[PDB]
Amino acid sequence: SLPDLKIEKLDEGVYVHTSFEEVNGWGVVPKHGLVVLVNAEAYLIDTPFTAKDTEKLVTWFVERGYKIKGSISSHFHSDSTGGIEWLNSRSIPTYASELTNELLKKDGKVQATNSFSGVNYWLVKNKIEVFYPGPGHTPDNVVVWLPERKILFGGCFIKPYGLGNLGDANIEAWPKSAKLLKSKYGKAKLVVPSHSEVGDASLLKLTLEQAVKGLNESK
Ligand SMILES: Cc1ccc(-c2cn(-c3cccc(CP(=O)(O)O)c3)nn2)cc1
Ligand SMILES: Cc1ccc(-c2cn(-c3cccc(CP(=O)(O)O)c3)nn2)cc1
Ligand SMILES: [Zn+2]
Ligand SMILES: [Zn+2]
Repeated sequence: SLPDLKIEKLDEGVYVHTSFEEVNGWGVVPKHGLVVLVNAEAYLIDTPFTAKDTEKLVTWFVERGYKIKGSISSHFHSDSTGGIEWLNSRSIPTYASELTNELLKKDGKVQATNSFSGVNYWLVKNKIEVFYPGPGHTPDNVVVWLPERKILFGGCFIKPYGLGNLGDANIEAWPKSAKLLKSKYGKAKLVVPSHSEVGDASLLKLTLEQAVKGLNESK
C-alpha cells in the first residue's frame, strides 16, 4: 500500500505536494511537485501520479478559498502529467511545452490543452516562469521559477546523487543543459527535486557533476 498525498507549506504562497506509487522492482517511490498561490488563485507545478490524488490536491486548495487557475507539467513522464486527463475533464487549464505534448501524444497519453515553446515562458508574468535548459533527464524537461521567492522546481532534472532512469535521457546534452541551468539560477534560495529533499543552489552544482559523471561512465 501507498502513503497518503502530503501537502506541506514550504514558503509564503508555496506548497510542496508529495504523492507516491508502486513501481515494479523499486517498490513505493515518492514524487514532489508544488502548488503556487497567486493572490486568490492556485497553480499546480506538476500533478500527482493519478487522477485521484490530483483531485485531492485540487480539492484541498479549493476548500481553502483558492480557485485552481492552471497546471503546468515539467516533462512528459507520468510523475508530472498523470492528472492532466482529470484536470482537462474539469476544464482546468493545463500547460506543457510543445515538446512535452508531442511525447504525450506519442505514448497515447492525454495532452495539455495549452502549450508553450522556447527557452523562457511566463505562465504568470513576474510570478511563475518556465525555463528550458536543454535536453537532460528527458528531451522536453523544463524547470519552473518563482522569482519573488527565488524557488526553482527542478523536477526529474535535479539529480544530485545519481541520474535516475536513463531510458529517455540525453546523456551527451545533460552537462550542457545542467551548466546552463546552474548559470541561470545560481541565486536560487530553494531548489526542489522530484525525488529527493529540497535543498539550496548547490543541488545545481551536484546535478551538473552527476551528468558529467554519467557521460564519463558511458565510455
Ligand atoms: C533513496 C531513493 C531511491 C530511489 C528513489 C526513486 C525511484 N523512483 C522511480 C523509479 C522508477 C520509476 C519511477 C517513476 P518516474 O520515472 O519518476 O516517472 C520512479 N523515484 N524515486 C527515491 C529515493
Ligand atoms: C541521497 C539521495 C539518494 C537518491 C536520490 C534519487 C534517486 N532518484 C531516482 C532514481 C531512479 C529513478 C528515479 C525516477 P526518474 O529518474 O525521475 O525517472 C529517481 N532520484 N534521486 C537522491 C538523493
Ligand atoms: Zn521523468
Ligand atoms: Zn521522475
